[PDB]
Amino acid sequence: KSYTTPKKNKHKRKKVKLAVLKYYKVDENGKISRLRRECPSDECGAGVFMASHFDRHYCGKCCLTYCF
Amino acid sequence: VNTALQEVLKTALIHDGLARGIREAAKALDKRQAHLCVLASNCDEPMYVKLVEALCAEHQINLIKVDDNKKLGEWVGLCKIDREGKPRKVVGCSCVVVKDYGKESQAKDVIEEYFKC
Ligand SMILES: [Zn+2]
Repeated sequence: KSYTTPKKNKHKRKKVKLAVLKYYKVDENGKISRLRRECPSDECGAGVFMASHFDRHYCGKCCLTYCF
Repeated sequence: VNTALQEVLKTALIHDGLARGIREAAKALDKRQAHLCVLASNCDEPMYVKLVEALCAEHQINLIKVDDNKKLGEWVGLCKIDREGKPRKVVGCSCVVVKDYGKESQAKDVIEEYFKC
């Protein structure tokens, strides 16, 4: 049941409120602006937005990590 | 017209052609597949309505206004538990877009006459 070594946590998906405005920046006029990068390959669609890493960009499915 | 819109929503639920949720709606607009949508105005959303109107006012998207976010959870069927009666545990949603493939219906002529004119 319980071991002497303490239990380690798992990567649980937490609750984030209104994450889409973190991507689509609401500007003044009626025009959409995208800050985070997208996957340029034709394997996955443009609607999937890739990860915003501080030194690179992580592809969503193909793991094609783009470096500066 | 509300009966026709509910029939369209029900047959979109039957054929599973609708893209429920703001994530799938943003996917549909980024793939340019926004035909009809429902917006709930006069709500308690502080700044979400500006983003929803900004995405809805982009390219050939219908402008339909309803009253509440929590009244749209029963037509889409987010938490329609105990279908023989009234649900007791339910959450809400802002907008659910539809991408209907079986467009041919009975009142769809009046629907497209109202949408075009
Ligand atoms: Zn991707």
